Amino acid sequence: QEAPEDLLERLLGEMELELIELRRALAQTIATFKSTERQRDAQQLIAQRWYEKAQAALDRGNEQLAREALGQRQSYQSHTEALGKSLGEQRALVEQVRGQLQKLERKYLELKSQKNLYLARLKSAIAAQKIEEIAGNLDNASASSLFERIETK
Amino acid sequence: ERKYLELKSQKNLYLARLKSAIAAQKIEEIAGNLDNASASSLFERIETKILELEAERELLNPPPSPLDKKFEQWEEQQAVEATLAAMKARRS
Amino acid sequence: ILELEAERELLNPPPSPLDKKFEQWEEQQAVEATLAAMKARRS
Amino acid sequence: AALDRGNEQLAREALGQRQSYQSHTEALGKSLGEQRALVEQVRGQLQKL
Amino acid sequence: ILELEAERELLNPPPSPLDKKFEQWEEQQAVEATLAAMKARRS
Ligand SMILES: Nc1ncnc2c1ncn2[C@@H]1O[C@H](COP(=O)(O)OP(=O)(O)O)[C@@H](O)[C@H]1O
Ligand SMILES: Nc1ncnc2c1ncn2[C@@H]1O[C@H](COP(=O)(O)OP(=O)(O)O)[C@@H](O)[C@H]1O
Repeated sequence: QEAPEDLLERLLGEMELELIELRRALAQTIATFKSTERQRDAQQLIAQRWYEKAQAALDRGNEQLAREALGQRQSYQSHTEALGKSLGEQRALVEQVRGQLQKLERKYLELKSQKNLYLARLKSAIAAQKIEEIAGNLDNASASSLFERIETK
Repeated sequence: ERKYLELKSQKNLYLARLKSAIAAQKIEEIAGNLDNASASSLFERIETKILELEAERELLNPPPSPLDKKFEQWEEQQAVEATLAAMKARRS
Repeated sequence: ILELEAERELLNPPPSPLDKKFEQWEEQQAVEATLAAMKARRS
Repeated sequence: AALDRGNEQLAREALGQRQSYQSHTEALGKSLGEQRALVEQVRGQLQKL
Repeated sequence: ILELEAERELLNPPPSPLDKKFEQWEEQQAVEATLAAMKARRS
């Protein structure tokens, strides 16, 4: 149990620090995301080189040898598909994440737009009671007010 | 070994999503509402406190009576017309 | 992950199907109303 | 100028693009309306006080 | 290297496909408008 107003600043103090930490990691997933993106492209090219051998595999006029290379690439081909699909799901998966962050930050600012506004009104009334309470009256007639206290004396 | 790498490809991916929602609950839970109307949210807590003193000050000093303001403004209106009588008096 | 996913949703009710339906339709009416501006300004 | 090309299709995207801002414009435009008279009440207190 | 690459991008949203598309088209219209100046000044 603390002052409701004072904890607000501390609350918003940790508010942004936690928010930024998220922003740091979001790029982290994207970086590795492209890392595999390149990785897939590397393997298919290797198949293309294997395919390039296949294209010239018959330059000798022999169809037999081409068979081994065509069977050789297939191991990669399945690996190509295996990894190719893997990034497909992640593609829209992160995109959903971005909507959260952009949507979320816009919310924060609207809060701060009022953060100080309430405080001023708080001080506006804090004095207001303080002023007139101290200035309750000058002719109280009961000696409770400071002025009448002197008057009776 | 080929198996191991596929694991790491997702190792960090789950962590980011974990942090993605960890804040998400943290943010909106802290930002549950601004007009809660129940004093549970931090904003409304302040709102009620503002009004708490508002009437507190009013009790310490009775405000003008409707008749008092009504005669006061009417007295001004009579003053307005009386000044308006001066308007006619000085102009004509 | 899913544990908190719905946890957050409960703390804040999501848009009603009618709300989004009118919201997008209102945009569509705005689209057509802006489309009326399209015709209004072009012709 | 979206129709300067004579194409009405492209103008549609831009007209749909702004609407996001348009609601944001109204969202913030109203926000300051209440505060406008809200502070004014405050000033009367201070000068009166 | 890639870690910061996207880090910078998030801190500043890049151009929208429509923005670049209108931007280049606006240039193309400027190109044609300048091309209109080409015809205007040459003929
Ligand atoms: N218009 C007025 N003319 C003369 N006295 C007034 C007037 N209004 C209030 N008072 C006096 O102010 C007093 C109230 O002052 P306060 O100290 O707040 O309460 P208390 O009188 O119980 O000490 C009343 O007792 C009353 O006699
Ligand atoms: N659209 C709305 N307009 C006004 N008040 C709302 C709206 N949505 C929610 N609220 C208020 O927010 C409160 C819920 O805030 P919360 O603190 O999470 O629960 P509780 O009200 O039990 O404290 C509700 O009591 C309700 O009055």
